[PDB]
Amino acid sequence: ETLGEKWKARLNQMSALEFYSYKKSGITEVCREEARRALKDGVATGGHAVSRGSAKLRWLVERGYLQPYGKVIDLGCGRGGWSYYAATIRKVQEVKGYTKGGPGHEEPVLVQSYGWNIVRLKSGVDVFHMAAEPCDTLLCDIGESSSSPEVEEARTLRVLSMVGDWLEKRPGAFCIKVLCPYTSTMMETLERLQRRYGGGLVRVPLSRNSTHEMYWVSGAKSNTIKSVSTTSQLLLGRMDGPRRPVKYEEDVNLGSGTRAVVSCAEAPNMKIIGNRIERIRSEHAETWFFDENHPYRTWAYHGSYEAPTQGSASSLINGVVRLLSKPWDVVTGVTGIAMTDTTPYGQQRVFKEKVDTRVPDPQEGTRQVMSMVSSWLWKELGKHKRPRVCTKEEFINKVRSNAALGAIFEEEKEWKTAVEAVNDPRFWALVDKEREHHLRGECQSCVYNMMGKREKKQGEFGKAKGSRAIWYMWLGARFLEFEALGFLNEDHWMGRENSGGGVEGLGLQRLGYVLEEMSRIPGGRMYADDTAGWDTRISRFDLENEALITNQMEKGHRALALAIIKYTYQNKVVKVLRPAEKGKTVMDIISRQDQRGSGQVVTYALNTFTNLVVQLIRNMEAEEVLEMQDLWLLRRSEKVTNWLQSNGWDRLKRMAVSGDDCVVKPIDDRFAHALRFLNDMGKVRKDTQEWKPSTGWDNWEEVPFCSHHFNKLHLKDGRSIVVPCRHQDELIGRARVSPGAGWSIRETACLAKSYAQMWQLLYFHRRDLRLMANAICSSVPVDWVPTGRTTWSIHGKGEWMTTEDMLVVWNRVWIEENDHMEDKTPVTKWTDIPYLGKREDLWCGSLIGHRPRTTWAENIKNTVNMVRRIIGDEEKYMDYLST
Ligand SMILES: Nc1ncnc2c1ncn2[C@@H]1O[C@H](CSCC[C@H](N)C(=O)O)[C@@H](O)[C@H]1O
Ligand SMILES: [Zn+2]
Ligand SMILES: [Zn+2]
Repeated sequence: ETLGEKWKARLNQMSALEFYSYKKSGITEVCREEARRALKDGVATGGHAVSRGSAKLRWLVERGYLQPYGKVIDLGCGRGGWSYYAATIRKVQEVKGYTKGGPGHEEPVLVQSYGWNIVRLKSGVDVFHMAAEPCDTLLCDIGESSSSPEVEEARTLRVLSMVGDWLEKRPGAFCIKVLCPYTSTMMETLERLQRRYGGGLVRVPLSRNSTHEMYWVSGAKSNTIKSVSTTSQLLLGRMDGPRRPVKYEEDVNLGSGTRAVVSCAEAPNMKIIGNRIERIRSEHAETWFFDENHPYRTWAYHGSYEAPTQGSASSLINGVVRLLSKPWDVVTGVTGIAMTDTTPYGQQRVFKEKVDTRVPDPQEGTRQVMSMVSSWLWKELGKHKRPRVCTKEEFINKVRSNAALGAIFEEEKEWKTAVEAVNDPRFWALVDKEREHHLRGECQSCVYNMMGKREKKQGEFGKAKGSRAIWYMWLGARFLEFEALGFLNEDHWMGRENSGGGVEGLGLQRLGYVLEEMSRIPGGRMYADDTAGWDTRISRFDLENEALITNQMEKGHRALALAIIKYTYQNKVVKVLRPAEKGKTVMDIISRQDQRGSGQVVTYALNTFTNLVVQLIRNMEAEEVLEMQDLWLLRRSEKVTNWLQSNGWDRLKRMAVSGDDCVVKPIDDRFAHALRFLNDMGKVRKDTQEWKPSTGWDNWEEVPFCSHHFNKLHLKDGRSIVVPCRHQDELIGRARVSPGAGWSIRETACLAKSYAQMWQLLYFHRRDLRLMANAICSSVPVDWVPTGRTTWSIHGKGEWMTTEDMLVVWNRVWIEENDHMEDKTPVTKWTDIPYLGKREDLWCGSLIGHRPRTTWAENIKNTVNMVRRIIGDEEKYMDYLST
């Protein structure tokens, strides 16, 4: 009927050679060879266009049909070349990109093109079910070419029926793909929408001649039929006669590096940290400079200089575990697990979103409630115990050789390992120097080093996930910390003994008993909700409440303590890695006055403390003691301590608090919706709607705490034991990974054994974990020593790191030292110990009953013998498998 529809009919009529002739005939294209090589490798610093679309947006804006600015939203970012070109534009200030990804379709690619620091991308989003947000510039490249116009219409109509919802929130500029603009209903609807919102339709000559695709843009204005018939006419004419010459152009070069951004950070207290700053400058005045392109909004930028790049993302596999776990090759939750990206790139692309936040400054009423609760808790904790100056002797008592230097200055660059330094009086001479400066009120050396952590974590986009930041200080400063405050860890101030709610020291064996005991106490449901990125949410006021313990010290101890707190905690100076433009890599120095780092000596202590403060506050709001205006200012202060000294311990012993994570059993269900003080402090609940009621639980076995939910089991004779559990796939994945680069197969086998005896010790109740662990200890020589680290949890002491037999260690930890089990009879054989319930083992990730696990289970000894052969025969193996 129409000039377009006939062209489509003809296009379908054709054959393959005519297809080829027409498709490329006489359009413009870009030199994409450079780019496709850079994509083959993934050279982020090249600064090349990740897709074709970057040119399409370039043409649209440089010709002047689009006026992009401010907050930009890319719908269907795909690779993200639209977003990546957006980043470059002078007036843009934030780029959000949404797409689907998953099986078959494109996932977002990550590069270091100019302004990448404002690019937040996400996948797994069927934007139809996503709500609208107020963008300044709206982009949508969502089309889906097909043969029949029947579908082109329907799909473009679905697209528009979606994007209207967004458009009615008045974007300053917009560009949306319109696949099918050539039919009756389409011309109609496009005319109506052009009337009701403006804009105009433009055809890009870069696009292939095989579709009628057009773009709907803000800056232009034109009648629909007129442009549609221009495109239809030219498309038709191009068909017959000569195959007209293609036009070559060069692809846009995006540049590289970061972009200048809103600097809304708090100004620094120059005389606390100035000594450290100007020391660093005096050291590196060779190449010292101030980069104008900084991606940091909340940190005070103090300068940068050239440095060498650190870490990598490469991830090695432990063939022992893998070849023993062939049937798990299909599950994504296992194969997708890999290393964390600890390059400056991978550090920063987590930093800029997770770490670069500034918390809502809580109101004076919540401020006063926090200081009150913290004062009461400092009183009640320091009743039995009292502080003390910790000694050099105890420091070297604790120390072992595998800790980190923190090599910052020249004077500290002598040693290589800890046990070497600790026995050299030069070290302690410098410690005494920094101490006698601290007592005078000047900080010279206590400076933070920072890099991303090496973790085994889920892969995102089918790629290495970004590394969360870890920052710690040089060892001497850690000694100052320890002598001042380390007594909190040493004397077990957070132990359940003294505290009641804390569990400082208790291993993963015992904690379930705490959960059951808590469950026997009557009340409402059990409520465990994880706080979103705890460390970054800590405010000045929380730190100043944690400094109140100094009330109970003596004057020397308080002098050193407050010195270290103020010049260290409440004013922090950091050295961080950033990747510069065109390859080179640099070090930046920044400061701030809130949050806490995971490399502080009393991280666990302080976190558990203020977390207890928060849980107390939430129980006060839940049980209606805190009224709704007391956020603003405190009415009847007294009635806080009236409650605390009536029920404070009574509620406290209904808590299990471990640093970041928490578990509570309140009196009634109102705790589920007493979120307002919780929100005011800035301690939001992770990835749940900020104001929605909390998901509680009834049966205590299904409570997750420190990534584990605990289950009770009766022995085959009669006694009862409590064991920790989690999802199998996580542990099999963790085992698969090899932390070290360039490691001989020996130490990878050592790791494999470490994991094996970890499973035997802890997750024996899992059929596949016991099976595979016995297979590992069998196929691995029982000679060799277990080395490496398994799961970073502090509640794993390291009890499986010895060639001792695991039956005896099992008896020791689960019976002989088992304080919650009276009957001391050590059971003599493995297969007496029961597995978990079949339905629950299936639920937590087991593959029992399925044919891969059957086939692999029957051929276990063939594979194990193959492992022995590949390692090297005539080494002392042992066949643990009996059954
Ligand atoms: N409704 C939807 N929401 C998000 N992504 C979608 C989608 N429908 C398709 N996609 C995926 O997202 C991509 C959109 S096209 C990619 C173009 C990209 N914006 C660029 O700058 O070059 C497609 O490859 C498709 O696989
Ligand atoms: Zn200092
Ligand atoms: Zn379980």
